[PDB]
Amino acid sequence: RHKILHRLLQE
Amino acid sequence: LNPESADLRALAKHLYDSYIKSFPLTKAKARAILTGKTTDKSPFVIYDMNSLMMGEDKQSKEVAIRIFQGCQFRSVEAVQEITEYAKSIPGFVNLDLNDQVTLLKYGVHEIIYTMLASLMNKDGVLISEGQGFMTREFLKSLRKPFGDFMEPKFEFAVKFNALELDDSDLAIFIAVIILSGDRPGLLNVKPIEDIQDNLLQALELQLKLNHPESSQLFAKLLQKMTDLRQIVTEHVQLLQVIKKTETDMSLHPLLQEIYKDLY
Ligand SMILES: COc1ccc(Oc2cc(N(C)CCOc3ccc(C[C@@H]4SC(=O)NC4=O)cc3)ncn2)cc1
Repeated sequence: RHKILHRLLQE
Repeated sequence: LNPESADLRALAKHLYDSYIKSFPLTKAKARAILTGKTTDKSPFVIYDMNSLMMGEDKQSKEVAIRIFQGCQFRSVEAVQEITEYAKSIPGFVNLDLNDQVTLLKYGVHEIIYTMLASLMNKDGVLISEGQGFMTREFLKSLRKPFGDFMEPKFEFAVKFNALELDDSDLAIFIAVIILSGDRPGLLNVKPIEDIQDNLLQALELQLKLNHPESSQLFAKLLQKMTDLRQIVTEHVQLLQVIKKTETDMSLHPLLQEIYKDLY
């Protein structure tokens, strides 16, 4: 869950 | 200015500089456009279906869906800007990553509606980085259930704009919203609250320095945080209605993610 948000945060 | 105050000023300035980096269209830029105290071309006005189509020279779904989906696309971009801004808030990236996600999930729409007010007056709202201006009456006129989706935002915006905050005030306010210790599902509230306490101290000092005239601006501003949540929960309910009545529509994946198990 929140795959995009993780990605944007971890980016 | 003493040493703790000075730490508070440095935090304020740090946040303001990140805010300008992250958010392409500032309230100051927006205000110039709306008053016409600007050297740029005035924006193209969209007041009906025809002006919308002529403006689309500056898919082919029905107009109400085009507009709603244009709003989604702007949020998708705003979520990206807000996430980058969030990463600049001291201590945010040191939090448990699940908590960073939860704060963003609950914070982004509150920030979106806060910042949308910067682009609004009582007659309409700037769009496309101020290249356009879409009239409030035109938005009211859309067919149900799209007819009244913007009105709670405009109404919030006229009250909120009466506070006359500038970008340096807003940069701090936005950070305070993101660091809310009461979001559902947070794992470790204490480190979030510790950051928020500094931010709040910084906001309060900021409001006293930049608005020495306006007594208790700080207190008035904090009450708006509760109004913002209501905008969001009402909006979630409208979306529930929309999803049921228009299976034409698809929600952007980022937005599905954010909205899933939100309220
Ligand atoms: C090609 O021609 C055009 C096509 C379309 C068009 O409509 C608009 C309207 C618009 N605003 C009215 C200004 C932005 O308001 C917003 C309202 C609501 C949200 C929240 C979104 S909505 C949702 O459910 N969840 C969301 O997170 C975000 C932004 N901004 C940009 N395009 C104009 C021109």
